[PDB]
Amino acid sequence: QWRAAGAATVLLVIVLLAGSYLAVLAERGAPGAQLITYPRALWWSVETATTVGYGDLYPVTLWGRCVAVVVMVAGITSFGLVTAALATWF
Amino acid sequence: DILLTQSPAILSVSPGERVSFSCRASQSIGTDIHWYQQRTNGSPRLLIKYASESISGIPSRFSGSGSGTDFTLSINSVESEDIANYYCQQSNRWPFTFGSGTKLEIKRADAAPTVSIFPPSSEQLTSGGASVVCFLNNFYPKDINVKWKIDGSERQNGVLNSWTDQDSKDSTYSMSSTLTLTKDEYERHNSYTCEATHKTSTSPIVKSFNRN
Amino acid sequence: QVQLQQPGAELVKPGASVKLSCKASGYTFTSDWIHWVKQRPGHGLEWIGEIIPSYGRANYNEKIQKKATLTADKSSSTAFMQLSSLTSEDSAVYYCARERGDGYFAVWGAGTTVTVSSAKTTPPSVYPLAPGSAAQTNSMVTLGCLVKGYFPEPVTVTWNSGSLSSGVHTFPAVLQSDLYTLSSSVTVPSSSWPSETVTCNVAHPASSTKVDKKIVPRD
Ligand SMILES: [K+]
Ligand SMILES: [K+]
Ligand SMILES: [K+]
Ligand SMILES: [K+]
Ligand SMILES: [K+]
Repeated sequence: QWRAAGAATVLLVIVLLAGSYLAVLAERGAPGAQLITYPRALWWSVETATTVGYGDLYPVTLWGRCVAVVVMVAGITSFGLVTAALATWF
Repeated sequence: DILLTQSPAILSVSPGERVSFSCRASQSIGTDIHWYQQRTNGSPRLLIKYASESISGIPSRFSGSGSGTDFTLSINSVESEDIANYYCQQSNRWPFTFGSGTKLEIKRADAAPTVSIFPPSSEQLTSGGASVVCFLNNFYPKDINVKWKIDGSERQNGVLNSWTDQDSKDSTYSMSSTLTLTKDEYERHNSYTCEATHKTSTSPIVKSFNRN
Repeated sequence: QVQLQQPGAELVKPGASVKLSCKASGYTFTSDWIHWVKQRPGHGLEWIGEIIPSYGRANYNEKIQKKATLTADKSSSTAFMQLSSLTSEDSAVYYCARERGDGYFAVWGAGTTVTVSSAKTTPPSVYPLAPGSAAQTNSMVTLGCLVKGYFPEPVTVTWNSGSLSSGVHTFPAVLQSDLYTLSSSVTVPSSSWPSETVTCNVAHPASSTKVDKKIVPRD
């Protein structure tokens, strides 16, 4: 079960990628939007999931914000578990 | 939206000299600037990406620098093939936008025009039309005048001229001058002459031919 | 191989609409965006819009009146731009370009010249330009071909099917009485002609025609 929660890692990487793709898709078309290219969108996602939120990038559209919210929870839940498991096996 | 200012619109340099094109963004765009080259009648071609990244296939001669609001595209030792229009483009914010472009002009040594005159073809005459064509090729500077004379008398009607852009092959210019007349009008005249007056000579360069 | 293929030209009567195409080849990714750029003669590049084939969503330049509608066919890897209710202001070269979702246009199509006019299409007449009998030849000789009475632009002129590029000048066309005319110049060593053949190839996209004219010395 310990490394079975390590499956959250699987989920997270998927949400991060989908998030990045979806983020760009939602943001382009929004005048001034900066989250409009995949690479950095991918960086934005980690920045967001880890909840570090630097401010160098963020969504300005409604769906962009929705994708963001999903990524945030994914991150929080995911890291929650990996921490709880590392706490168990030690 | 981000405004990209490219000034000056035209840059004149001597052969083998280093040149720098300027691109200023209305707001900071990090290094999200890309440069394209577009030769006369050609499609745009990517030269540099993200302000300074090289593109495979592009001569080492090309390089870029800058970040924030001010960017530069540089060419070490310019050569004829670099004659073209250069555009910057940003991808920091939506929508992507283009600068207005800068043309590269090369100041080479003066060259007298090579003049050639051609009688209308038999295939054309067969259609009741007659075009006399004159080429003033590979000269520099581009300032030049052409004059037509039929039987020793200056002619102006029926003449249409066309000038090429600076040539990316040798930095020269060329011009064509076409005198179009009906087969009849053409049949009642003997000699046709084209005269070119260019800075390289105090006397005109003339080419003629008789219909017979 | 050519990554983006676009038709050479399209003639459209004022008020009518036209659908431009862009056939793509080479690697294709779900992150690719196809862009369209407009360029009027003597002017700069203007961004029109973009579309992501994998999803089908399109975005447009808000600063300009919307004349285009973008679509894409995944099975044929072709992107389309429907331009409607055109006026002479819409006459220009329209390029399609591919962006890998990373901000720059990696490659561009050759562009489609769109002409908005009521005039009718007309293939060009190609005439030879050989020196007169009294012309003195140097170590080089200049030949050419006259291309007149065609509409609309453009025409592509090559020498010896393209094998001859050096020493070639094609002059900008001049418009007179709803018809264009231009000449192309070619210079080869005087000794090689007529021993070695010299032919110009004139293609006129709008009329789907391409003719050849061998240049031989006058009778
Ligand atoms: K935090
Ligand atoms: K934080
Ligand atoms: K912050
Ligand atoms: K901040
Ligand atoms: K916590």
